[PDB]
Amino acid sequence: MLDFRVETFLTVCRTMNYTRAAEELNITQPAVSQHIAHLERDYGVPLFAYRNKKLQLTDAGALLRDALST
Amino acid sequence: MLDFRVETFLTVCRTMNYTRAAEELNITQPAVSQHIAHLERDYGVPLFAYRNKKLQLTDAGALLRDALST
Ligand SMILES: [Cl-]
Ligand SMILES: [Cl-]
Repeated sequence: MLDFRVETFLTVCRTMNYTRAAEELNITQPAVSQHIAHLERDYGVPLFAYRNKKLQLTDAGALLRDALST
Repeated sequence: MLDFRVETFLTVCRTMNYTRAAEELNITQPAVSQHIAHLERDYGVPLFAYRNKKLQLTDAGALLRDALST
């Protein structure tokens, strides 16, 4: 998995806010979402989801988060 | 995630055979399966599955594999 997709995932994982991650990364939100979308399409699992209008880290998102810090 | 659970996951991921992983790790198969089972219960996603009598690495298993090598 590519360094920059990983960096975007971790930023969104940390901010829990895509537009905020984009500002931090100095890229556009759609760019942030395309990085995430590529990982989700490549691995076939969602990493984030909205539930009742609030961003959530999925079970696979949490596994990715912890694996990256090992 | 604990060093030894990670090591067991990678061994099974590599051998694609639990009894073989156990022999390699010098622990019993049920021990191997308990390590894996703990990760799967903790993260809520399966890492392996049998499909038509053959061991498979799941989508989450592949994500874990690649994340651990980053
Ligand atoms: Cl958001
Ligand atoms: Cl097996």
